[PDB]
Amino acid sequence: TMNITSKQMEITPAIRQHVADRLAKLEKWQTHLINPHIILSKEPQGFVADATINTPNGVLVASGKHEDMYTAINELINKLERQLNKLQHKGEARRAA
Amino acid sequence: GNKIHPIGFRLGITRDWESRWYAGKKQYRHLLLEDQRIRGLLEKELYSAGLARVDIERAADNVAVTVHVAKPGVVIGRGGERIRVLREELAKLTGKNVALNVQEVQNPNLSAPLVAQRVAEQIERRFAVRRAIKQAVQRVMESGAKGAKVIVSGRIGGAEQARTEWAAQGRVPLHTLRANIDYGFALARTTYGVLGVKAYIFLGEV
Amino acid sequence: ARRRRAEVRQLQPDLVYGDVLVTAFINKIMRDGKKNLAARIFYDACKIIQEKTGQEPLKVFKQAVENVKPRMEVRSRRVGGANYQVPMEVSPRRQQSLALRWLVQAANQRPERRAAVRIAHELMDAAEGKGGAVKKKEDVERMAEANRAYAHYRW
Amino acid sequence: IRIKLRGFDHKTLDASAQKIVEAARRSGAQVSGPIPLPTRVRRFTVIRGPFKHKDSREHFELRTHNRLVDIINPNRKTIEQLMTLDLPTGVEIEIKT
Amino acid sequence: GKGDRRTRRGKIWRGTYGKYRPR
Amino acid sequence: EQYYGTGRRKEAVARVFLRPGNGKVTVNGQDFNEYFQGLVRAVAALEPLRAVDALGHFDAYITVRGGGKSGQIDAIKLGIARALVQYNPDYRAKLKPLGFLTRDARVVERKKYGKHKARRAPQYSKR
Amino acid sequence: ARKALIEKAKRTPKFKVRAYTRCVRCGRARSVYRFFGLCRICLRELAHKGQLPGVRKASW
Amino acid sequence: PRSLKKGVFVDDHLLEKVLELNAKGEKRLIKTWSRRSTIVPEMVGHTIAVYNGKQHVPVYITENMVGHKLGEFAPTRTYRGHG
RNA sequence: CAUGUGGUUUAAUUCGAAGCAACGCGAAGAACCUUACCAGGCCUUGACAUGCUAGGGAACCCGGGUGAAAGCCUGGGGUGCCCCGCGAGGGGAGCCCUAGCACAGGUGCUGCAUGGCCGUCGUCAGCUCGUGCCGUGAGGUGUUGGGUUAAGUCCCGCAACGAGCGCAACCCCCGCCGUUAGUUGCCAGCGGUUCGGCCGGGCACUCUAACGGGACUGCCCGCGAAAGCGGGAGGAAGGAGGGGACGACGUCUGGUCAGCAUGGCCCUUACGGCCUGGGCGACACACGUGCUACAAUGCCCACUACAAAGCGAUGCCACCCGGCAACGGGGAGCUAAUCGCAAAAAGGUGGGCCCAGUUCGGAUUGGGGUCUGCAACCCGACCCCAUGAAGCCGGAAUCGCUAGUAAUCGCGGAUCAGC
Ligand SMILES: [Mg+2]
Ligand SMILES: [Mg+2]
Ligand SMILES: [Mg+2]
Ligand SMILES: [Mg+2]
Ligand SMILES: [Mg+2]
Ligand SMILES: [Mg+2]
Ligand SMILES: [Mg+2]
Ligand SMILES: [Mg+2]
Ligand SMILES: [Mg+2]
Ligand SMILES: [Mg+2]
Ligand SMILES: [Mg+2]
Ligand SMILES: [Mg+2]
Ligand SMILES: [Mg+2]
Ligand SMILES: [Mg+2]
Ligand SMILES: [Mg+2]
Ligand SMILES: [Mg+2]
Ligand SMILES: [Mg+2]
Ligand SMILES: [Mg+2]
Ligand SMILES: [Mg+2]
Ligand SMILES: [Mg+2]
Ligand SMILES: [Mg+2]
Ligand SMILES: [Mg+2]
Ligand SMILES: [Mg+2]
Ligand SMILES: [Mg+2]
Ligand SMILES: [Mg+2]
Ligand SMILES: [Mg+2]
Ligand SMILES: [Mg+2]
Ligand SMILES: [Mg+2]
Ligand SMILES: [Mg+2]
Ligand SMILES: [Mg+2]
Ligand SMILES: [Mg+2]
Ligand SMILES: [Mg+2]
Ligand SMILES: [Mg+2]
Ligand SMILES: [Mg+2]
Ligand SMILES: [Mg+2]
Ligand SMILES: [Mg+2]
Ligand SMILES: [Mg+2]
Ligand SMILES: [Mg+2]
Ligand SMILES: [Mg+2]
Ligand SMILES: [Mg+2]
Ligand SMILES: [Mg+2]
Ligand SMILES: [Mg+2]
Ligand SMILES: [Mg+2]
Ligand SMILES: [Mg+2]
Ligand SMILES: [Mg+2]
Ligand SMILES: [Mg+2]
Ligand SMILES: [Mg+2]
Ligand SMILES: [Mg+2]
Ligand SMILES: [Mg+2]
Ligand SMILES: [Mg+2]
Ligand SMILES: [Mg+2]
Ligand SMILES: [Mg+2]
Ligand SMILES: [Mg+2]
Ligand SMILES: [Mg+2]
Ligand SMILES: [Zn+2]
Repeated sequence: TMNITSKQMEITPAIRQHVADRLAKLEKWQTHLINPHIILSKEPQGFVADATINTPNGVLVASGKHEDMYTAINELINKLERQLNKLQHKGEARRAA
Repeated sequence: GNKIHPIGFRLGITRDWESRWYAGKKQYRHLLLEDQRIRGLLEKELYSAGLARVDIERAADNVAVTVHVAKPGVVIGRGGERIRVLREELAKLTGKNVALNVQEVQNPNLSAPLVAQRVAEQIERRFAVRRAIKQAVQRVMESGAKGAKVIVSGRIGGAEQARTEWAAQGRVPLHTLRANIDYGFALARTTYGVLGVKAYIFLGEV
Repeated sequence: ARRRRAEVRQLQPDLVYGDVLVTAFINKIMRDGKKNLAARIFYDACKIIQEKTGQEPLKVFKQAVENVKPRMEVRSRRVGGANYQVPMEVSPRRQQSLALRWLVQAANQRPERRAAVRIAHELMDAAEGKGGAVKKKEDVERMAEANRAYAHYRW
Repeated sequence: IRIKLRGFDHKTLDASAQKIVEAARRSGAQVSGPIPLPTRVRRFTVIRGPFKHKDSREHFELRTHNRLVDIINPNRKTIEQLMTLDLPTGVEIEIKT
Repeated sequence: GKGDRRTRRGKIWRGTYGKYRPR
Repeated sequence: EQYYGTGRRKEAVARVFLRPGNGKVTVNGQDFNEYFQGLVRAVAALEPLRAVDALGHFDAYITVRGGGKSGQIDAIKLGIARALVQYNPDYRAKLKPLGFLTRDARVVERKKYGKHKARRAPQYSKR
Repeated sequence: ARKALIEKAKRTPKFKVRAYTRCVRCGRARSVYRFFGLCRICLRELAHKGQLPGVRKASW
Repeated sequence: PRSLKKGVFVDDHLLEKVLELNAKGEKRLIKTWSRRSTIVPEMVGHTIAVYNGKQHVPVYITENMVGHKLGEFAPTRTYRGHG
């Protein structure tokens, strides 16, 4: 199931759960999110939400950066979505000819 | 960080150990240890001589340390004064037959570790770091080397952005084992930190 | 790999029959590199297919081979938007290789207790034309035939 | 009537055996040639970097090669001028009988 | 069983000796 | 009185002593068949003389040391093959196309740092 | 805790077990070779400079 | 365990204190740092204060508790469960 | 089941690594120590540096009280010197004490201030410079192009002609051969042969470790403008002989202030220092690496063979004995081509198990012992009796490996008292 690392930061089970809830957006696609991995970090610049997920047709790797941690967490999601959606439909592009 | 140390890499091919001796299973760790404390003292004082090697020879509770160096007089002393005052200081540490010699160096500008401290020094003198390096390689080629490559790292000129400058000239084939390339490192201090001056002198291939 | 085609490894003929084919079949019985153990079993089996059927183990062996060599097979190849079962003839080389593999495999799928026995029996049934090995062979050939349709999609 | 040679360097262990071979063969009488004894190898393996990076070590060794000579029919014309013998630095010598 | 301390095969593994593997 | 070749294989070396006779063979003072008892690999340790009609015509006193029961076997195959070619230098063809006249240099490749053996890499994971 | 620590190492213990190797060169508590008195980083450094006799890079 | 050839172990600085209390007759709070120490038939009836890392734990001793060490009855880890 | 990690728990569960390139990673040895963490008792020029100044005497060795130890208290026996020394007798300086004062010290922070060292893309075939040339210019040319190669490898072509860092080569191992070398190693033939290459004797052979040789697409044929490619011979090896060492300009504001060095910021009876104890080993859970299995190509007892590289003077320990054994008591050999670790295991002959949650499997637990160690409660490895779990070949997903490889079997070493 799903894992989260808070690198050189202290975070709460609240904050963790929200992150659970956020990755859910991906569930839409109805493919398997296998051992998703979220890593949250603080740069000088603002925070960073990393993610690496294997699904039956490939992996998601992403990085969101923002002054707001939550915003960074979302940007992470925006990138992941895109990747996954392209993962699920790059197939269909070449059906004919 | 990729590159191999070009001296550890020629050891017993084009460059021979800075310590030649055997010592047994039971002694080596202490034997080597003096050689180290010996070199600290020696390099500590003999900086001002411009020393480029400290050899240590041993047989049986006695050692002949050869010092090769740029300006031998500073080591020798007042008409013979320091040299022994050091064999004195020496076997204070050594406690055995500390037989100190000297050697002169024909060209300090064809001895790498020298060229290195020189330009390392210049930067502490608040000098123009691009130009220093430019000249170091420029002097070493006028001094006849087959190749030359000086390399400075760190907050150059004082910058907040750690930068890494270098120039080189002729050939400096670090991949070649038969090529003799002298390498020497000087670590320069400034008010804002450490800059890493590396020197590469290719002298000739056997 | 990419560049030039690989070379067929040459086997050292076995020190009982001197047959190149026999060698391969032993090594297919070989597990963990313990070759002698595997060598034992092949011969063990011949002991059985000599007594249990009164003539040359060897001859029976090469028949079980010709009777498990599959001639046409399918090789999946996506055309357009569907994965097609494409019919193709098995290279001579590969008929052997396969027919070997299936022989042993079919065997280990058996209830008689020593490996020594099964390799005999399977090699017995398959030599005539019966046997779980042939069942794999027979099947592989129907798959080819049924799909005769998609055979201009051969490469 | 025999000498034993232990050092880290081989151009020297060979050169010094070679000369003692020449010392007592000239100076009388019989010398059983410099025998090349099997080298005992002290090896060192060490992780290249200072922190993490487990699978990139550097490989080091310490060859201590052995040498034995015999001066067969002794004749202390030799046994004298061996106290007058020129031995390099990186070799230690052993004599018993 | 390369891990059952109580056999010949086992004391070889665990690099020991006992009743089931004497010297 | 005698014929010799030196046989090698992996870390195994074979000293072969041929002396024409009833064809009988010995390994380290021990009977051939007694030494390789139950190793089918054996009968081609004596193989190269069969490439030259020589089974019973020569005997074999044989020393062997190092390696394993089989590379040893292999080196013997080289060593006896070696000796028949000194005994009879017109034996080049009819031993060399059979390849007996060579010594496969195929030895254990080194265990490397970062791997598990010579080549078996360690198992990793993207996710 | 550094020089305070390298010092506690130098001195003789209140019991015999507490003998622990430090590097003589940098003070490192871990990966310290008996044969040299050095930890593996230091070990590597001098050997590279050449200040380690017989010690060369092994290639095989 | 600890070898039988050697002697069943007490810290000496505790053993004496045990027995200094035998002379006058028990019973004192013996604050201790000695989990290392076996419980001894001479310790029965006493209540030794065993140090677990934070606290000197009041520990009563009886007949059934002789072979064990002093640290067993001042456990060290606090764990009320998970969640 | 072992180990790392996420997490939660906690007095504390020290800290860093973070997709590939963090996760049996720094840790090539956490009971104490280590050890940076917590509780508690302490220390204030201080565990260590260089000093300046007053009181002792220097310098050292030994116990006494309290105390968990640390510490707080402490009873003792003499400073050489050069001095006025016949003596009372004072100075002095290596080295300790006590009090001050400088200062020490900090694994406290910033790898987004840094040197160094490493990972990585990548052993990938690349990255550039000089001058000329083209372009107002960023920049192009060269480095593209035809062919070839493992390759910016070579050929040919060309506004280019050269050159540099890389590729290659020179270094190491294995493969064949010769030279030198003959004990502690080797033993073909003679003699003994105490039945052990044990002795005579020899270096043949085996080996040992040093020095050269050898392979160069050289030869042949064919294809080729050429470089080269296909193929045959000779050879131990043939087209790069198999492996290693070596990693371009740079990239990832990659990793490390906790190896070290280091600018700056920060602590100063404390963010330093010492010690006892606890913690780093926590356990509703999740992940990574792995060990052993689920068995008859298998398991068990017996008997029988064949390695290699290493290590070994508070060390390896033959062999003798007590012991079911771990082990213990004796005790020979060796600074080790001698003496020892030592048995290699798979394997081989034989015998039992007869398809069973078992003669599989070896977790968990009870109980009894061994060793290290000041001490194995937390928390060591090992032996023996008993216990004899999950597990019947593993979903989605997914790792390795192209030959002496994968698979499978054992052996050594580092660190280390033990583990
Ligand atoms: Mg990232
Ligand atoms: Mg899109
Ligand atoms: Mg099948
Ligand atoms: Mg690893
Ligand atoms: Mg069992
Ligand atoms: Mg197994
Ligand atoms: Mg060899
Ligand atoms: Mg047989
Ligand atoms: Mg192997
Ligand atoms: Mg420090
Ligand atoms: Mg220890
Ligand atoms: Mg240590
Ligand atoms: Mg935690
Ligand atoms: Mg930190
Ligand atoms: Mg990794
Ligand atoms: Mg450990
Ligand atoms: Mg601790
Ligand atoms: Mg502590
Ligand atoms: Mg950085
Ligand atoms: Mg960091
Ligand atoms: Mg850096
Ligand atoms: Mg230009
Ligand atoms: Mg234009
Ligand atoms: Mg112009
Ligand atoms: Mg340009
Ligand atoms: Mg380019
Ligand atoms: Mg260009
Ligand atoms: Mg081109
Ligand atoms: Mg290449
Ligand atoms: Mg080129
Ligand atoms: Mg061109
Ligand atoms: Mg010779
Ligand atoms: Mg070719
Ligand atoms: Mg190269
Ligand atoms: Mg960063
Ligand atoms: Mg630091
Ligand atoms: Mg700092
Ligand atoms: Mg300032
Ligand atoms: Mg402590
Ligand atoms: Mg603890
Ligand atoms: Mg840990
Ligand atoms: Mg494991
Ligand atoms: Mg059961
Ligand atoms: Mg059972
Ligand atoms: Mg414990
Ligand atoms: Mg079950
Ligand atoms: Mg079953
Ligand atoms: Mg499976
Ligand atoms: Mg299996
Ligand atoms: Mg699947
Ligand atoms: Mg490959
Ligand atoms: Mg092992
Ligand atoms: Mg060991
Ligand atoms: Mg150990
Ligand atoms: Zn160090």
